[PDB]
Amino acid sequence: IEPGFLTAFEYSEKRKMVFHITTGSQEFDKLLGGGIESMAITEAFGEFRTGKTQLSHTLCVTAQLPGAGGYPGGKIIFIDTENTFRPDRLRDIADRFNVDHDAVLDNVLYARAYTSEHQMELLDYVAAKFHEEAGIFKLLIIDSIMALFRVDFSGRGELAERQQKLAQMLSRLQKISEEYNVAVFVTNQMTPKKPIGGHILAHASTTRISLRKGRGELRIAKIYDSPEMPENEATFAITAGGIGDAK
Amino acid sequence: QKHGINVADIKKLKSVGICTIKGIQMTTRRALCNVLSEAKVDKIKEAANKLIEPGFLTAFEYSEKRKMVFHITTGSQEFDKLLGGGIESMAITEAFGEFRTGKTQLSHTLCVTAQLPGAGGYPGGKIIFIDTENTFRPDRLRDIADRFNVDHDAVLDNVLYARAYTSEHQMELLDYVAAKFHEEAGIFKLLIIDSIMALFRVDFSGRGELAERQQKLAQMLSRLQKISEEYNVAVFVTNQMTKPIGGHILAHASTTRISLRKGRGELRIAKIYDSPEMPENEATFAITAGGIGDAK
Amino acid sequence: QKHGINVADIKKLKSVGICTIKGIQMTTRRALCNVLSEAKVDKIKEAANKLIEPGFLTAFEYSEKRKMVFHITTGSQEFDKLLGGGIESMAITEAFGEFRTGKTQLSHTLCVTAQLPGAGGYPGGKIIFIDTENTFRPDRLRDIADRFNVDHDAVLDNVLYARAYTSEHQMELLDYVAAKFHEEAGIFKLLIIDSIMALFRVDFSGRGELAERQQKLAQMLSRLQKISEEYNVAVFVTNQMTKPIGGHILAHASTTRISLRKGRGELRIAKIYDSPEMPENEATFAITAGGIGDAK
Amino acid sequence: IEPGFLTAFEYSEKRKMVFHITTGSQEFDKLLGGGIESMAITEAFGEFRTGKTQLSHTLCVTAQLPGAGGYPGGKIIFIDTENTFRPDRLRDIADRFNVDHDAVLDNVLYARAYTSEHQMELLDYVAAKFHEEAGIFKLLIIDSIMALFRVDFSGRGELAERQQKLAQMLSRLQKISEEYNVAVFVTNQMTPKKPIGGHILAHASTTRISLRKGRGELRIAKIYDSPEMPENEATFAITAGGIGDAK
Amino acid sequence: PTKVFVPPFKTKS
Amino acid sequence: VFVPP
Ligand SMILES: [Cl-]
Ligand SMILES: [Cl-]
Ligand SMILES: [Cl-]
Ligand SMILES: [Cl-]
Ligand SMILES: [Mg+2]
Ligand SMILES: [Mg+2]
Repeated sequence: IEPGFLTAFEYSEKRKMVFHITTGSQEFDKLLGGGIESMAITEAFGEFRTGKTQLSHTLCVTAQLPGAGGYPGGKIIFIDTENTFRPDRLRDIADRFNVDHDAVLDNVLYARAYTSEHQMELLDYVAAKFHEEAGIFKLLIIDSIMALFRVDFSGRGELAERQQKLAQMLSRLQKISEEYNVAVFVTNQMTPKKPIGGHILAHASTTRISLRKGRGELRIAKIYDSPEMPENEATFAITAGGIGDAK
Repeated sequence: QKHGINVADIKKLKSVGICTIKGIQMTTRRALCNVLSEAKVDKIKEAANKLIEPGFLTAFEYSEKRKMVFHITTGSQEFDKLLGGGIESMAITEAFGEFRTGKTQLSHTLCVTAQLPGAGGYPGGKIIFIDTENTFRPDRLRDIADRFNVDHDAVLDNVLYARAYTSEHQMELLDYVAAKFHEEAGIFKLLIIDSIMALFRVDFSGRGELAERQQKLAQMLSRLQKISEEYNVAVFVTNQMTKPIGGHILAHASTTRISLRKGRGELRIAKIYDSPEMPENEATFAITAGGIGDAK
Repeated sequence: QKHGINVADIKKLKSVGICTIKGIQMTTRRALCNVLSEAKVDKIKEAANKLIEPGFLTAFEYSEKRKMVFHITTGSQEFDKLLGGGIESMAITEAFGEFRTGKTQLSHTLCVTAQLPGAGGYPGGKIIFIDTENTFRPDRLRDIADRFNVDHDAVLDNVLYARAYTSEHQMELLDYVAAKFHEEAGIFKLLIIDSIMALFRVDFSGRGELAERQQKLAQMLSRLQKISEEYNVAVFVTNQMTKPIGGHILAHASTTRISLRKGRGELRIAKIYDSPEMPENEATFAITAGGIGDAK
Repeated sequence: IEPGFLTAFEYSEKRKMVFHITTGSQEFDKLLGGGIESMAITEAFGEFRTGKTQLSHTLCVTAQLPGAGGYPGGKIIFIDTENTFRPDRLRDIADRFNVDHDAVLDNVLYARAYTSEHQMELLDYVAAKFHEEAGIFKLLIIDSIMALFRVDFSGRGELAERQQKLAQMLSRLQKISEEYNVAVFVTNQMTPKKPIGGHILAHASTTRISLRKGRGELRIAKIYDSPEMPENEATFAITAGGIGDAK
Repeated sequence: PTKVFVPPFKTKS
Repeated sequence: VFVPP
């Protein structure tokens, strides 16, 4: 065994393939440098009234559409721990993007995770599926990344094994995103109002987005832990057609 | 070999490296035809998926499963509006509050309304009632059956009942529930557990025994979600308060959580727990000898 | 016997008392010729020093080793003045601050400036970049190479890269780093670890696991110092804050610690950590598309 | 085995060989009773801005010079745990004492200690080197004595083994100083501003010196834990030529 | 040759 | 070998 090093030239060739998946909002995309980035984990957290589920469902459709920088579109894998995935929600978003309902639904693979162990086992099947249809899948959604870990390890003594299992899953997730060139989008809960997961989730995620309610029906996305400046914030809207721009 | 895979063909994969069941499904079709024909590869990949069950189905196939989702009326139109039709199938609905509130009235009303044909072509079905409180009273169902103009003996024959005395017994009962649902496929539509957690507080009443309590509670609730989704049944559970008990474990397992409280005089109020303080998240209902109904 | 010490002469020392390798080197020349000639004693004392390595060299020999010490320019003359020329070899330099500060800009700038011939006859050399944050961007080096008027592909070919996913993996990578430095002797001049400790906080996120975290962290840092001093390379590491993380372990290992903070508008300030509040311990620099530079 | 006793007459014959190594400052020497004493451990502590390193480097040169009471000069062993030893610093001090640079550098033996275990192993080689060139070496410098012990045992549970290993090294150090008639000079850190090491280091050291900044560029040396009186204090200066007297 | 993705513009069959 | 640019 020789895991070795690769030159920065070889790494640059790998990074030339990096793409962004539009969120459906131009302002939100500007904030992210094009959208949900591949070879990286993007985490979105906030209250339940905010658009974490709307962004998850919107990405199920926008990831199938050809986009900027020659992004050709691709299939999606959705891992659901909350029992919130609703295919009927994708039909309204597909109508907004003028794309067939059955075709959108056929390009999304779905799995319910009932335990943290099951969630980790699902990542073994995800890697194998990506390996089968090479370059076909472009997005892996995990909604939500950590709720099952809080559930399975609800004791103070069981926190050591919780942290170990959580770190093992997140390091595998980073490896999947980088080896298979896919964008990984995960949602998270909060507990001040701070996201759960501590340093483990903060480290694994390359981009962390805080979602909050704005004026009336508008929403605000901000890069977490970044300074209080306008360039680190973006305004977006939530409609029956998913994440979009303000009127 | 159980499916019909050849004895000489199973030993071919052992030479290249394949020695486990997980290595068969994870090996791609592009790499499996280098040991081989794609006619035999489709037989090895299909038999592996039967035993291993990766659980991957398209959103179209999931939509076909969700088209079967039904709602069981609570007996109150206002309460139903709040729930999007009533107690939803392929989901756990939890109702909590004080003892004086209508948790038991809603449990008993559902025993009758689940047998009645309803909206969206809901045909009615049998119920399984797991009682941990010794509160189930069949005589209470007769008054509710009178309100819906349905036979007493017929209502009572369509409800299966079991008393759970310990948390272990409560979990063992879920094994018999799954087997009963598997026997009369599509016959049962509702599983009631009144109450979901009282036995867990009883069996693990120490601070040191909280770790095993949480593990056993999470094991039961994840099984409960699987039963509701695999057999397309509505799961209705009642809970106590101290805020509802169960912490994040019960909050996660339940898809809909309803807080029940007393309103003006004999009226009651139902609200979606943890939701913002707005009128659309609340509903007014009444409790009568005929069960959960609407206000006068 | 590997060196060429006789079979009958090795058994002579076993009779008087010498049975261990430590007893050979500790036995003086005055007492070794009582078992013997000083021609054979100089052969037994030399071969023992090859295997045991006491590490004792005169200050003259150490001065000859220190004459090879170089500095790698940061890209800013003011920042270099503060560091005594730049990132020093045979030493660990640590830079910490907020995310908005130029820790990553300094890491990427050094990837290019370490390849350029500099002051004191510094010839330039290859770099090894260990990335724990997934922040290394070769496209960022192209803009910096444009500023220094150097070829993009040539800059990228002289930087070796590795992602570390765990603290164990980060430590295993240091074994390959030492072997690579040993292969192309005098070719590599800089080892960047961005960041030095994030994986240690991740792998040992419990209060009980802090003892093994400290042990593993100290083992890596002592190895890092040995690599920097044995192979004459500058080691540049980035760190997070909570005050910088790592306690006394990281403070001890680092020979130079730099605190980076935002200044007026787009300007930045670098200061030697824990040093008194005086102007000579501070420097102003700028961050541009071409990397770390001087203020307008 | 009979480790036995020796008469006070035999001990007096051993103590007649005790020497002092000048610090470079007459006032500092007066305070120490001649300078850094042999058959004893002298510890100097204070802030990093104070002259602990200047005193360490000055002694590297003054220990080679013939001094008071027929002190003939000798070789030095410098154990460095801080990566602070700079031979170039000794050249400026050698210029002040009008002595050859290469000759000064040839009479100083040097070793870097990377771990507490390595620091203790180095003391085995130090004893063997003293035993080889009998009466040749006169000073052992350890800069610093305890930083590696704080590093290797950074937990509250590992404090018991830290104290045991620290006491084992210090008792060996006292034995080396007394058996081989050498002055042992060690530097220490502080954490009120009190020196680290607790009773273990306080016991092992025969003389403890607190170094602090005085008026402008001047420095003050004081015997630690001694009463507040002028005879327990001395003023000295730090120049390119090392520790010296005030203008 | 290799299998390319076909966006969901056309109705499935 | 190192090719200085
Ligand atoms: Cl949400
Ligand atoms: Cl009631
Ligand atoms: Cl930066
Ligand atoms: Cl100092
Ligand atoms: Mg119970
Ligand atoms: Mg690290």
